[PDB]
Amino acid sequence: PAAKSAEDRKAAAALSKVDQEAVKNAMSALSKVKVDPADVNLLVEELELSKAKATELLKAHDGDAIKAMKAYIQPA
Amino acid sequence: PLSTREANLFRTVIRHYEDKQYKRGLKAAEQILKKNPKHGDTMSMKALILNAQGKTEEAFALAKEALTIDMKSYICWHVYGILYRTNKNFDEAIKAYKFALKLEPESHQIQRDLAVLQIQMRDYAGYVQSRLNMLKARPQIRQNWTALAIAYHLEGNLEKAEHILTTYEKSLTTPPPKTDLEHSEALLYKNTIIAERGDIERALQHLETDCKHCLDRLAVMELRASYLSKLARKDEAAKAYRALLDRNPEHMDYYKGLISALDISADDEEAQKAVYDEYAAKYPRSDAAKRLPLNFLSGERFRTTAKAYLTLMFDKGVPSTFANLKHLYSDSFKKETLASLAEEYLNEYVNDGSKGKGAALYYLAQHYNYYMSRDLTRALEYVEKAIELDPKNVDFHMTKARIFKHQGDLAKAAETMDYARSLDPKDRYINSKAAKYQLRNNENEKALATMGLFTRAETAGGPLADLTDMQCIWFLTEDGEAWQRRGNTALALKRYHTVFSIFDTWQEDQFDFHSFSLRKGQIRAYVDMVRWEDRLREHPFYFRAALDAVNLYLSMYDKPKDDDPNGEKLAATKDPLGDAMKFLNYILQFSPKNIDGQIAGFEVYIRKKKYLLALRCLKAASAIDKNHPKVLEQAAKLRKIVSSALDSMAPKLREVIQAELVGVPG
Amino acid sequence: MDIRLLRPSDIPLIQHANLENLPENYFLKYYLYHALSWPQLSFVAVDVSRPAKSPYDYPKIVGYVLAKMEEEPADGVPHGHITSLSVMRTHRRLGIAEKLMRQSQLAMVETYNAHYVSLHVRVSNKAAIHLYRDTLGFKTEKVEAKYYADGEDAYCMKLDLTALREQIAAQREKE
Repeated sequence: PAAKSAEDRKAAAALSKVDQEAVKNAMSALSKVKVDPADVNLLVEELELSKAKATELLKAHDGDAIKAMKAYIQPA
Repeated sequence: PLSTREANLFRTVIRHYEDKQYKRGLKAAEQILKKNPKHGDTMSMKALILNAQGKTEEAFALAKEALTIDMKSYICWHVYGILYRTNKNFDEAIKAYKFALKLEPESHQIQRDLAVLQIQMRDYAGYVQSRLNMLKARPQIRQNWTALAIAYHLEGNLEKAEHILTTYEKSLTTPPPKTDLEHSEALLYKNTIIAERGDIERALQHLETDCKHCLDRLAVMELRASYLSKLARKDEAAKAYRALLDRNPEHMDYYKGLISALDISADDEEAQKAVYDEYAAKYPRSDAAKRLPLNFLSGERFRTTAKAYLTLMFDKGVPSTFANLKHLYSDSFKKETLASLAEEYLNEYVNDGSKGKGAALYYLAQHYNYYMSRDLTRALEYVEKAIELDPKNVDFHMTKARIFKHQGDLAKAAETMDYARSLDPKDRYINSKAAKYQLRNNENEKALATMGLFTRAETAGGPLADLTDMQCIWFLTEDGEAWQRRGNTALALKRYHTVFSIFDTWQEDQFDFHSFSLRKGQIRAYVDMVRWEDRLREHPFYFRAALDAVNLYLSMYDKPKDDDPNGEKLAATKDPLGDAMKFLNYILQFSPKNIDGQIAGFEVYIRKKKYLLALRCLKAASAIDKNHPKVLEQAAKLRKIVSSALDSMAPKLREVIQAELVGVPG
Repeated sequence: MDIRLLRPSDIPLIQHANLENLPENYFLKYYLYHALSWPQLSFVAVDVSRPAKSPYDYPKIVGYVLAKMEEEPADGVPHGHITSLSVMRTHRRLGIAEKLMRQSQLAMVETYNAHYVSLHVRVSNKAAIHLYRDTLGFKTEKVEAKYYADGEDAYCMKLDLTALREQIAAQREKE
């Protein structure tokens, strides 16, 4: 935080430290198949993924663990 | 809770904090804690002030303690988050920030801070939502529109990002003056977005109509040339590259651009040279305009031109001439011709430094040192003759040292390079080289002392400390590899980890800029940085040290205030394979095309008994180089392991293994 | 060699070039701050004929100019400053420092209306002083005693860009 030398290196820290109607309208304008718990536990251990990513991966392939694992190890 | 005398005391705790009066505020908060000792809000704020005075450790525990007392207090979680955000644990911070906002939404300061962490962890959906809310609260400021456009853009929603930008523009009653830099930058950002959707027709249209007079002149001129060429409007694109050519005669691609627009076939050698000569005549100081024609010229046409080029450079004494032409040595004819021409010039020479005859000899010296035409004995002779003519030339002796290196005599190479340093002690480049050569000869303590001639003097902890501070990755890596070669596992690991830590810093460096770039309005640069950051550790600077670490841990596995200054804890690890993962994960995720990474990943995972990840590594390595010697051995090694231990492991693993294993030839 | 506008991905190798050739070094974060505030002002010399050792090799940086404008003008008068300028020893005497400066000066005027450009120099340099004075036309403005931790005095040198401005304004209006 604002170290003395160079003055600027201190400054680098320092720099780093009504027609509404169209707008309002513009802004208002601006705005599952049950899964097996064990499959999720198998993938977490063997792919070393978080429970979230393991579940998500299974969900991407309709709970087919063998399909999901085969897909994941395919290279670009 | 606390009711009213205490109520005003809490308020003077907030006031003293916003006035940076820490002491009056602790004593003030303490008056509340004597009345309400389990008042979380007061306690966290006390936890807060300690952190603002480098008691991070106690501070965190106090905040953790405060949050347990009142888990439904929005101050405790915010504080908990603020501590986290200071301490770079962005993941618990994002989570903790999330609960404070969950207790008290609408708070503009908290939402601002939430959006930053969110873009920092590339939660695009979060960032989009965040900016939209923010835009809703303060829609008179252009920044909030651009910010939401940025959010949409990074999410992949280009159409909506363009919409947000265009919507703002339609609200402007008066056209801003061409001196307005914010507007200029906003237009080009929209323009690049039009192009990224692949609508080159429209982006060019928008360029000529709305961007014609933007202040970033190079950007406008290059986009124009790029777009015209892709649209095959060749005459006009030719003309566009000429405007650009006049600005910077030294940029290879502009000539390329021009020549394509003229419809000149690479076979027509003479027609291409005409183009280059026109600008060589027009811009006598362009090196490019003289040098580039040697790429496609051949036979006598090459010789004649190469002589004329060599004569310019040698007479001027330019030392980078060889280095500037050696790419051509893949073609044997051009290789031999250049050596013959140098020799021809030497004899033909008529009459201080290394200007002239010495300079030609140096080309030949380097010629026979280069691996495509290597003859180390003749090279030595030429360099000895150059040094004969000019004994104080740094670049000559430096090349000599490099020749010794190639003979394999590292000691002589370091001694000569170090001598080379002694001729220009004011010049750091040769100093770094000397240090480097000394490290290559495993002379560590000497090399650090060499570097010491240029590190800030009264740095505490000597040279090594300054170089670490100044993020000097080259030295750290080389020193580690040197220490490793000597069996010094402790310091080797310490160095590689330091390079790992330097990259964590670089990744965190972008934190203040998510906000900062909105003030400058310089948005394209901002998206460039995020995207560069998105591929940060693909840089060889990471890769080298990281593969070393992993390799050193692999070795360690088969042969069983600074908290660790000699890296002694590292060598004594009980889980080497575990300590390797943080290096490996980045290698595999950002550098997948490197077989070396995959082979090393495979070795780490089989040892880890994780046979599924091993195969993924194997399949990767095999896809890059089918017949690589290592992958065939490891492939054969896995199937032995699989056929043996398949009864103990679950059936789905056996099945997926066996299925995707036959693919792979071992 | 090959001259082009600074790119954020160049920053690690720019920094490395700086570490090799110059005693004044900075955190990576400090290059970012230049790159994101004034992306139009910094240029690099690139060794393009370098063979690639790997599928992910970045451009090998053999020269650079890092420039910025002072956000707080002397008299409400915008002016550029050269934060750092260097060329690898292996690539000297090709005109590079001169080229980098001319690319930068031109962008400072065009994008930011720079009235002049300035720089500081430790007192014992020569090669650079001939570059700034004899080649670029910088005049010396004053002496900074003990510019920093290191005791050497510094020269503040300045180049009037008035001449470039009329040449530019005459040609921008005429087109």
